[PDB]
Amino acid sequence: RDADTKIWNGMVGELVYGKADIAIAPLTITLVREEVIDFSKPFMSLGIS
Amino acid sequence: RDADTKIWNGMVGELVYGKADIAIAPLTITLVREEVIDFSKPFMSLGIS
Amino acid sequence: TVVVTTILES
Ligand SMILES: NS(=O)(=O)c1cc2c(cc1Cl)N[C@H]([C@H]1C[C@H]3C=C[C@@H]1C3)NS2(=O)=O
Repeated sequence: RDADTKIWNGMVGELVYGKADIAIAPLTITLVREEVIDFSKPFMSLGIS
Repeated sequence: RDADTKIWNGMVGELVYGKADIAIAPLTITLVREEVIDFSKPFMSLGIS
Repeated sequence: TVVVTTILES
C-alpha cells in the first residue's frame, strides 16, 4: 500500500478492491498485509539465504 | 479424540469444551484440529525425525 | 467465476 494515497496495489490491491477473488502466488505473509486481507497457513517454508 | 466417542482428551479437550481460553503450547497444526479449534500462523517449523 | 491473480515469476 503506497501511503501517498493509502492505496493497496498489485495482487493485494486486486483483493482489497475485489477485482480478483484469490491470490495463489509467491506472496510473503507480512504484518501490513494482515490488516486488510487474511492469509492461509503458509504452504511453503523459506528463509534468507 | 476418544475412540469413536469424540471426547477430546488433551490440551484440545481443555479448549474444545470451554475450559481454557488459549493454548500457548507445542500443538501441531493439523486438519482435524483446525475444524474444531482455531490456530495462529506457526511459531516453529519442524518435522518427523 | 473465481478470478486468480498472480505474479509472473519462475
Ligand atoms: N516442502 S515445503 O518446505 O514447501 C513445506 C512447507 C510447509 C508445510 C509443508 C511443506 Cl511440504 N506445511 C506447513 C503447514 C502445515 C500446518 C503446519 C504449519 C502449516 C499448517 N507450512 S510450511 O512450514 O510452510
